[PDB]
Amino acid sequence: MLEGKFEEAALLKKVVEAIKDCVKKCNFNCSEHGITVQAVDDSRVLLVSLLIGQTSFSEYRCDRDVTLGIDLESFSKIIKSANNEDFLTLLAEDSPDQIMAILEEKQKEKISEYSLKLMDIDSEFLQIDDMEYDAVVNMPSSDFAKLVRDLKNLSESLRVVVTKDSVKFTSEGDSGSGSVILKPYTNLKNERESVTISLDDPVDLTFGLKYLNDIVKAATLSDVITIKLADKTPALFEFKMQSGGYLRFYLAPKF
Amino acid sequence: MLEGKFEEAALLKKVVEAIKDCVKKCNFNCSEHGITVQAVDDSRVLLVSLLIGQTSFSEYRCDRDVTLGIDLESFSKIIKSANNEDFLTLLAEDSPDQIMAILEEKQKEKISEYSLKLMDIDSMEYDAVVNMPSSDFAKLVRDLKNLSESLRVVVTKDSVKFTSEGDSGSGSVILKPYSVTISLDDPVDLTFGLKYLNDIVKAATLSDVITIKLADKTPALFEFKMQSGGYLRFYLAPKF
Amino acid sequence: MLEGKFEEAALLKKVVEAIKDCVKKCNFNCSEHGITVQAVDDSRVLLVSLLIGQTSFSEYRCDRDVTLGIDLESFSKIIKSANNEDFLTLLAEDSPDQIMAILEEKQKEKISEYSLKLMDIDMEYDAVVNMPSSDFAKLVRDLKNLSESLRVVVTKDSVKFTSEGDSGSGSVILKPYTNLKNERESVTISLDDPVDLTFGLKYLNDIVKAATLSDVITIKLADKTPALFEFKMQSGGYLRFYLAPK
Repeated sequence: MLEGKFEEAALLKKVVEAIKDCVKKCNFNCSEHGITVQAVDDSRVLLVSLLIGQTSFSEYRCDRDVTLGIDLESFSKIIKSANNEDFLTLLAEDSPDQIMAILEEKQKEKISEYSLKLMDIDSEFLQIDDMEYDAVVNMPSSDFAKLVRDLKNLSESLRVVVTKDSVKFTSEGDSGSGSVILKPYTNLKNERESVTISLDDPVDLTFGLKYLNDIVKAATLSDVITIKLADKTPALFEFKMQSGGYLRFYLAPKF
Repeated sequence: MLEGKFEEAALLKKVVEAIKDCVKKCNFNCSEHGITVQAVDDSRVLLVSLLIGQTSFSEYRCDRDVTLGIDLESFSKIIKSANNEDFLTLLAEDSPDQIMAILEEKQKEKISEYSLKLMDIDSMEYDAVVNMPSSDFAKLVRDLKNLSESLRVVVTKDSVKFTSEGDSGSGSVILKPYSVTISLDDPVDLTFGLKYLNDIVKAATLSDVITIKLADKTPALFEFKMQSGGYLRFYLAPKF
Repeated sequence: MLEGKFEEAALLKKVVEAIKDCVKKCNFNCSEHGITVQAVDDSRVLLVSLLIGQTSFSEYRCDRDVTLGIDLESFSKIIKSANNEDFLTLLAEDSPDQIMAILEEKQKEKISEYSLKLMDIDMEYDAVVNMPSSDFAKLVRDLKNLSESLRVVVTKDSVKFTSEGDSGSGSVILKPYTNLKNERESVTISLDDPVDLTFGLKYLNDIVKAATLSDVITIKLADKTPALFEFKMQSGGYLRFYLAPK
């Protein structure tokens, strides 16, 4: 069974918005640990890995695992109705036919109750990869979102070059080229707006800006984006949720 | 004749915006007691009833009744030009072919004079009454429109329940007095087209409270009282 | 060659945005005087004249004149990515193939470097009105809703803008005044002759986009000659539009 109550709907609204476009449908796997999603986009290039840990809820009971196959388009029309501050409770029975979402307004006598019918993904999507990487970059999600959009105007490729001194993003098309170069630095007031680099080996990889443009919509889930790169390995783009959990994207470079 | 001065253009601006979508043209009926509008949508399903009483004006002279057939989109382009705090005067002569709108800026040396040509247009007891904030009702109408073309409304002594079902899921919004006020003789169970309700809730600009009155197989009333002294009312038939 | 550094990118951003609609491509002529642009619309009705004087730069060297033919849409994609507060440096070498724009973010170790390839590209007045550019922008937009031409009538005591269409007419009348708290919010009229000219609101709608560059618009009118719409940039320089009446 599933009974998960959020203090605030903001988190689940931001999650559904961040993935709904590159992912049309997916399985929400619920267990005592929390709720997870493993999915791939339609072109089978971009891997999405989500974890909403038990700790992100105020009340969470899932005494028996349940899988919920959910159309994210339909679920977004439901969840978008909620105020960020609303209580939000997800309910599903054992062997469920549907998911229920109940919204409760904080300082109002208003309760909204929604029910979405489930789909059978009828192919559990499995995924596991704790990995070793050549280089790891931590930088503000907002700056990385902005350079992706800005450099998409010039071409469909983003070259990424990491050394101990700097990270360099470049994009060249027929109009002209653009490079954005960041060096490690500390923001003393708010360490989350710092840039850090730790590497074994220098890295030089190219990614399709179409997919990076989808990834960076998750910038609403965390101030910080962790980028992990390896020489012939899918790069990790990680958004850690402060309440506990994460949203991750895996994207192969171009070869 | 007609000479009506408003202290502020806000009221007319809100009025024209609230109805211009549901009603593209309509007659303004000026009288010794104020300005009236009775209009029906193209579908002949929605009745719009407007009263701007003479008390809404700082100065109002209408020695003899006059009808002003106005294309609301054209009028909307003129009246949108005004600041909310502008003086606004409406002028029309006997047997008029146009309406005149004079805007005077409070804090500047700016006077604007507009003229729009007229067109010729051709002219109680309820089971339950709900009061709720217009903003809340506007929000649930929009939110549930995403699920269905129909909004079911079910009123009892202890609750009001709005439901909307479709292929992307069902949704129900439940308001309790225990936020909302409810007065009922009979319980009520009516269904309305959300396309029309979506137009009605635009009048939330005129009033923080919406009064909804329903009856078994009667047009429901959606009332927005202007605290200047008029009202904007929408009458909408249920289905079946 | 060109090396001009701005303390803030805001100026160039607003300049590029103000003209990129009326003008698709243009030459940036750089000299020790500064950077200027002279271009005319596709309709051959509107002449755009820009001057970014060297006084608007914190550092400016141009030891030799250079002409930079630039696609403004491409260039806007670049310049709009900058924050207003960013350091902005324009570079070009002698006999250039491209223009370079370097953005430095304040308070960060973040430097963006862009380069776009170049292309080859080729009075006495009766009355002067000064008024807030906001107020002129607003009346243009409001009266564009009723017709495609704006009549302008200037006397010692008033300025009158009218616009008549098949729906209806509308007129806006302004009187001179001095604003004692902020002189820039004044309306001033000084004329030899009264003036009565009509202009296309299609073009005026493009002109008023320059209201981002200055609080004040100066309008200079003469019978049967092009009217001047001037936006003086306080940092030093101007953006001018010349528009023939009908």
